[PDB]
Amino acid sequence: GMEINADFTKPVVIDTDQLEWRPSPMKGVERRMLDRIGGEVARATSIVRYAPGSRFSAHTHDGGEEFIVLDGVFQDEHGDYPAGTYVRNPPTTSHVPGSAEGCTIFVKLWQFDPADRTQFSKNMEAELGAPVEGISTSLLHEDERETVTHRKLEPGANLTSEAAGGIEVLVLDGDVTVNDEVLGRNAWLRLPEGEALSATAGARGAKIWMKTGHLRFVRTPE
Ligand SMILES: O=C(O)c1cccnc1
Ligand SMILES: [Zn+2]
Repeated sequence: GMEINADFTKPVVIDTDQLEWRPSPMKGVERRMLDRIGGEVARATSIVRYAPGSRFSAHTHDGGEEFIVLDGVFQDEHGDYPAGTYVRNPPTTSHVPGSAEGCTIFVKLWQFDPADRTQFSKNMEAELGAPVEGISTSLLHEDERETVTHRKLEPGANLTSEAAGGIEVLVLDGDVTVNDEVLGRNAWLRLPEGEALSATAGARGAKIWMKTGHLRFVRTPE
């Protein structure tokens, strides 16, 4: 089937601003696929853009749905999710999505444990703690499998992680140097199990989203 960066032993870095927007099944929703594994129904990581005035029929999240609103405002029957909002919609949940204004989101599908029932949304900046050596951290989500954070890095600040079970990063603002490479806004990085992350912010600092541990639990939708 469609297997995009489906060898989780390989590091990948992507300047996602260079990728073609491709059609999705939803009218007015286009996608930049980042990783994908499985047949008909997919464990998927994508950036997707909803056109202004997007209104759809309901859907259910058979494998869960996690996302960051990158720009604009996403909506459902429970209200607004403005840019900077992080959302977990666990397996078996449902809603009617839309976007009056349009939005762009970073979204993961079918990467929840089937038994997970934790659902919420969070302003990623609102619970940033005190800086520790120029890094402020907001704990977005943590369970026995994964740890999800938002990090704000002052200029020159270094985040070094030796977290187990894989490391995945999306650059939200500014830039970080990783392995001699400058990663700006919308760069996506996935590092295989055992590889340390060392990211140093540039002159304007940086903001990132980060998940660790999840590559131990890669599953094709059953
Ligand atoms: O990953 C995808 O293909 C995707 C995710 C959300 C909405 N449309 C497509
Ligand atoms: Zn949904």
